[PDB]
Amino acid sequence: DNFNYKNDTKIIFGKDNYSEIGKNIKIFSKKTPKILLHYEADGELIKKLGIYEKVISSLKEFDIEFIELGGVVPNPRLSLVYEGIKICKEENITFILAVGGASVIDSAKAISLGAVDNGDVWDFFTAKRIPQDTLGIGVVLTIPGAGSEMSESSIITDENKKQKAVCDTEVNFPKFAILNPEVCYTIPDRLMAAGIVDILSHLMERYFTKSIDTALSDSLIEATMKIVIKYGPLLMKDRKNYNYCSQIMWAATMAHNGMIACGRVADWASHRIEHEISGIYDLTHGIGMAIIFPAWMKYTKNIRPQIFEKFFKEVFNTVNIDEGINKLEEFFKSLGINLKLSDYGITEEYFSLMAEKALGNSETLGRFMQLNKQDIINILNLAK
Amino acid sequence: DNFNYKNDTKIIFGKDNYSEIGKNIKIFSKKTPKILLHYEADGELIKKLGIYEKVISSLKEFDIEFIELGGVVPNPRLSLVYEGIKICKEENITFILAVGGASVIDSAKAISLGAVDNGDVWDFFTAKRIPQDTLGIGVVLTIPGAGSEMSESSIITDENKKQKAVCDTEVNFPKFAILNPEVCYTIPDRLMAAGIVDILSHLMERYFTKSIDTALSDSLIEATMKIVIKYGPLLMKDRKNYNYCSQIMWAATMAHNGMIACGRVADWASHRIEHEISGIYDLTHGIGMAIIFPAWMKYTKNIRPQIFEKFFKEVFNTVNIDEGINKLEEFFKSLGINLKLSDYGITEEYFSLMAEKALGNSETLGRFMQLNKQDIINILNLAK
Ligand SMILES: Nc1ncnc2c1ncn2[C@@H]1O[C@H](COP(=O)(O)OP(=O)(O)O)[C@@H](O)[C@H]1O
Ligand SMILES: Nc1ncnc2c1ncn2[C@@H]1O[C@H](COP(=O)(O)OP(=O)(O)O)[C@@H](O)[C@H]1O
Ligand SMILES: [Co+2]
Ligand SMILES: [Co+2]
Repeated sequence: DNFNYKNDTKIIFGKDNYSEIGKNIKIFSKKTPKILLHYEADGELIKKLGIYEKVISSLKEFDIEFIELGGVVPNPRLSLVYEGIKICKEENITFILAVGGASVIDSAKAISLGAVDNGDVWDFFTAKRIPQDTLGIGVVLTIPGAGSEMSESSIITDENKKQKAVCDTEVNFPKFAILNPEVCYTIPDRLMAAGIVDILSHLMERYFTKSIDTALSDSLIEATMKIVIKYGPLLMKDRKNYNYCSQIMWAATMAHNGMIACGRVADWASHRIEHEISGIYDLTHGIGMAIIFPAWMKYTKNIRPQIFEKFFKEVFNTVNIDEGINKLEEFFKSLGINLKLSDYGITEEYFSLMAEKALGNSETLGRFMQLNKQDIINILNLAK
Repeated sequence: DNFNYKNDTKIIFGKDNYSEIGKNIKIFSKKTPKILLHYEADGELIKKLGIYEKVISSLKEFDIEFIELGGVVPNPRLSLVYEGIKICKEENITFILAVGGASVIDSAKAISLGAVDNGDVWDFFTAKRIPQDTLGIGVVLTIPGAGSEMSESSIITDENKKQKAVCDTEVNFPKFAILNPEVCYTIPDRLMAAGIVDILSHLMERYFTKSIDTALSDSLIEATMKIVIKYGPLLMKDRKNYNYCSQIMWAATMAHNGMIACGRVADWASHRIEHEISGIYDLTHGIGMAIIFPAWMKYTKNIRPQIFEKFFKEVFNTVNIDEGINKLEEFFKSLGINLKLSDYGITEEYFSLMAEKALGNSETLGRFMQLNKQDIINILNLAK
């Protein structure tokens, strides 16, 4: 149980602080700054919300020249990275400002890698070369999910060969990330509820571990989980409450922090199972993790029952696993989320297909408990 | 309640990992590495403990040339910094390895500033110039206190003018810090108990705040505090227990982390009062904070009684402040620590003197509650 931790992304947390876009662009750009403004599609969202205005007002206030590059698709495309790299070498951009979510942050990270490289940037995703430098980006985050605003990962899909790939390296760390909980206000209900489930799930996947001697870490993960459980329902019924949004958005940031997960072994069983439901049905990730995770917990309740006793004691105030599992189901339901796959017209038709696709070329799946094709179908039956 | 957070010190946490001294020296040194080895006095301690051996074995295994510079005094002296700066410019040192505690880390940080500067490094402590670069240091921490192994501060005392000063800047951040809980084993009992109090106190000084809307942050600070309260007594009676030492040493690291204190206003009333007791008597910091903090809490129990209710509920399982205060006194006593100043032959003789020296040129002192000369004497009377 040894671990390393590094994370140098500067966090700018709060509201009415839109000057720090430019103030921080100057702190991390070479000499005279000339930035590239990255956003999804044609700024429809960020301009609708007023993020576009407040951004330009910050660059102007700081005399920061800038070009705009738009047109990100949810799974961002290497053809657009190739474009941004061209403009950054052509127009001498010294810094990229990602305004959006992980789809445009990942483009920002990919463009920032090849703007400084003299070769193909796909060599950095297909494991040919290990990038040693990046131009540098700052993020203006619009939705508190995934955590790409402080990760070292970038996920680009090359459509011409259809192979999606990633690149994990310490140079991908955004130089700063602007974190205003107000951006939560405009998010649609079902999207925000699923985002709450994503935070809790990210915490649970590291919490439920066969690792030992992790008491401080247990507490910190419990404390964050507990906050998501108290404030998640409140934010859902009072969507413009800055307090409620500060807790949830700060919980999500912490959820992506390996100071509180101290090299404890995460289990991705639920993620993988959910992935396959989402590959065949049009179902949002967070909603699928509210349906799958309680089923997975039921199936794995015998592995380490004490760590299940602990979870429901510290988080739901009950040493009864069954009562605690139903409380967690009730919590999901209080977010608007129906708890069964039948509810979403999903039938047992492809349970078998999804189980084999989950497993791929392996016999079992998971770390907390090793799950084979039938195990995975039993879990999908618990969730029907 | 907006805040910023940056911290890029790489944490290497664990044991039987002494290769990472050299492995990490190579990761952060320019081209060919030639390091300076910094330690207190003549390596008596670190060599006695076997840290010296295991270090040299790592530099050799990695072909790392190195000179040794010793002779740190607990309050490190600018005359020695001046020496180390000379050797770093003379002998072309590309990196400093601080092996010790905050006394030698602060020398390491000061030497690392002027090895790269073309002027006097005291200009960086006396607020004349703001350093913009540092050579770079890695720490091998021997005692989990103060947190200098991940701070941006360096505290040097110039003895020829007797003025002590500090320099706070993002370049002071160690490039890495080696954190092995085993180094806790050899620490004397009273020194380790006081170090446990220092962690709890660092957490309490930020916890007890007039700031509002800090629920997630409250939980994280509570979780850490609670761990210090559970494991601190156990580590005291089982000094070679790696688990117990991992929790406490990881609690101390987290205690110095502003991810869990989200720009909440800290109060230094207890620190300042304790400082003056320690200025007149030969009394260790941690012991003085076990005597002062319960007195300060008694005196300030009426400011924000709900945040006192909360503290003792989440940390001691009681909504009674009095019962909770006595529990905290009992906790200190379970660390070997006597709870009164009379016990240490300290009398009311200089309560008046210490109160004026605490206050300096100000009328009151503290943020949670503004404390004037008589307030401070009342608190010293509670602690007699
Ligand atoms: N502040 C916001 N308000 C409303 N909708 C948003 C906001 N931020 C993102 N979205 C929406 O969420 C959808 C998908 O989220 P995305 O931006 O890809 O972030 P992530 O990849 O982190 O989930 C987008 O179609 C976008 O319309
Ligand atoms: N691992 C250790 N084992 C025993 N004693 C230690 C250890 N590390 C430091 N000390 C002792 O603690 C005393 C003061 O601590 P110091 O090294 O100045 O660290 P800090 O300044 O962080 O408290 C020193 O005299 C030293 O003898
Ligand atoms: Co997940
Ligand atoms: Co203190």
